[PDB]
Amino acid sequence: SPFHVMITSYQLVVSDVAYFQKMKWQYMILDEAQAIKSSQSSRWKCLLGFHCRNRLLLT
DNA sequence: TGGAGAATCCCGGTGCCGAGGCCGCTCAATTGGTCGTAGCAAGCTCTAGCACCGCTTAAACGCACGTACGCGCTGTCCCCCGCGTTTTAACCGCCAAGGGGATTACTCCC
Repeated sequence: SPFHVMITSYQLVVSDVAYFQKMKWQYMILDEAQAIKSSQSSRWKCLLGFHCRNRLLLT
């Protein structure tokens, strides 16, 4: 495959959300998950909805 | 009439990018029922639109006839065109910036 892991910004996942939906992930890292701590944040609402089989938070 | 040569066309080849079709999904068009009302219908009023007559005289017409002006002609000259030279700035590409608008954090105030 042309990739195994994909690195991206907390900014792009909310901006390109319509492309991030329509995709399915085997594993996900959130690399400094204190970015997610506001449940009112769009980056909480969006990354929550990413179809991912197992998820990990780093903090 | 010919001719030379420039300018316009045509024929086939190359390639690139945008036109035409496929895919996922949202959300805007459709199905179903409600309820208010407006404008469709029947009816009365009398406005004002159309028709006719008779008179008046100003406005329209046919004609005479003069001369003012439209038009083809002639001459010139100046200034705008066709072509070669010189030069400048439009186009392209690539990097910078900044700005602004949406988002996210954290506190104070209610």
